[PDB]
Amino acid sequence: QVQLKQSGPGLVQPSQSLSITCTVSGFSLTNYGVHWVRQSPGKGLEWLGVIWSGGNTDYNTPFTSRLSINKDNSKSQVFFKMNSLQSNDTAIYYCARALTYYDYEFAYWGQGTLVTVSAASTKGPSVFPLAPSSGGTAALGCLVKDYFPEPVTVSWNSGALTSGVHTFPAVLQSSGLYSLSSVVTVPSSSLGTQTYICNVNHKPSNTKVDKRVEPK
Amino acid sequence: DILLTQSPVILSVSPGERVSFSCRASQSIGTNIHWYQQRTNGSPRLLIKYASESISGIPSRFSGSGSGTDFTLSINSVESEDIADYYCQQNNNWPTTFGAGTKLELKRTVAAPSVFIFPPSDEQLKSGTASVVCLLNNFYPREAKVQWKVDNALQSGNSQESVTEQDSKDSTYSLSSTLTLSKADYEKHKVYACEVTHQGLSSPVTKSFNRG
Amino acid sequence: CQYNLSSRALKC
Repeated sequence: QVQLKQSGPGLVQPSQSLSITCTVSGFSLTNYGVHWVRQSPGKGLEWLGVIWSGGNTDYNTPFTSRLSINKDNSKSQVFFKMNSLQSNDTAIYYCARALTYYDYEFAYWGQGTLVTVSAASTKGPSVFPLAPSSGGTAALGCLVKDYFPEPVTVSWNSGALTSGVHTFPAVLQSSGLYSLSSVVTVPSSSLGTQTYICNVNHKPSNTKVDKRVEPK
Repeated sequence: DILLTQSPVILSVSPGERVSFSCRASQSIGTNIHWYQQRTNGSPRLLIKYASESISGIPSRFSGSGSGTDFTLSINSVESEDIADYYCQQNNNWPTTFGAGTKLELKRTVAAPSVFIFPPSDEQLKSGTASVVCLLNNFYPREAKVQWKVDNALQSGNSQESVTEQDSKDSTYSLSSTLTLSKADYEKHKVYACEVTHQGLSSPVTKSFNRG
Repeated sequence: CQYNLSSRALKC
């Protein structure tokens, strides 16, 4: 199967550079170009450039002087590098592959890399339980609080629990640190026989925490 | 560069209805337009290439038409999982450019939220802060009011709300409201109440607890 | 109306 997998989310300091690796499988880099597209609040979807089969590059006009794309065919890796980032470069960056070697209809995409441009320091989250205290249904959750930058991933029971899960968008606190809750509803009778663990991963700080949530 | 203008900005429709997205180009681009679907937290998914051409794995309800400057993506009978943002892309002229997108929202019947309240954990209290969380689960429409009271004092300015995107199956939202107090304030008071107002409730629903 | 990085969807 054709896949593109990008390196993890990262904080970049203003005027510093951004580096992202796209590792592909299911096809050879010698046979297809790999494009880079970003998506920001201020600009939406914006094509940045491409590295062609033979190693040639084209860069979109505003990026010709600060964008560098290279690759390692044998390693199936494409390297995106952009210099002098400013806060309006905060965006999700994607690699993508077209349907054919020369074209631009992007049938396959990486999962995206969220880049935050900020002078602040990375900080791992605290995780606190939202303990189950109607209609045989109990709600419980985890409060993932005080981290920077975005994003965090939250799953339940190592991915086995997905039904009834709601992970809320993070909100920025006045501290300049993010906070979010993830909740799930389950039958109250299962509270005594099943375990509920929220698996939290804050990649920018390399922080993984599994919080068990139980009736108080 | 070619400017693509997508309209409307937001489309709200009921399941089973026909829907169409418009993309207008600043100059003629032939049929060199591709369409994408982007679900919440997802990457773009190619729906139609070259204005009207189908893509393998894409449901038959998606189709496209148009040439020149005026293009249309159609969903002939919308399903709940079609909830997403939709984008057009032109590639007649370098550089390839994208529209600003149309958000597709889905209508459904009114559904009252189920309300749950969570006291701060003892774990958190050790750090000197208390978070109290009120959950409004699986409701529609999106509009809701959450009012916090501590010992009958109305709380203002010290809570934040977050709302999920529409669920792909039942089209409902959920909402969290988080009331944040210093530990000292929290310890000074007893009754913590979340009062929820929503169209699907005949009267406000209050969930509360007594600290300890 | 613009793309929101926390909700990962358009935010009108």
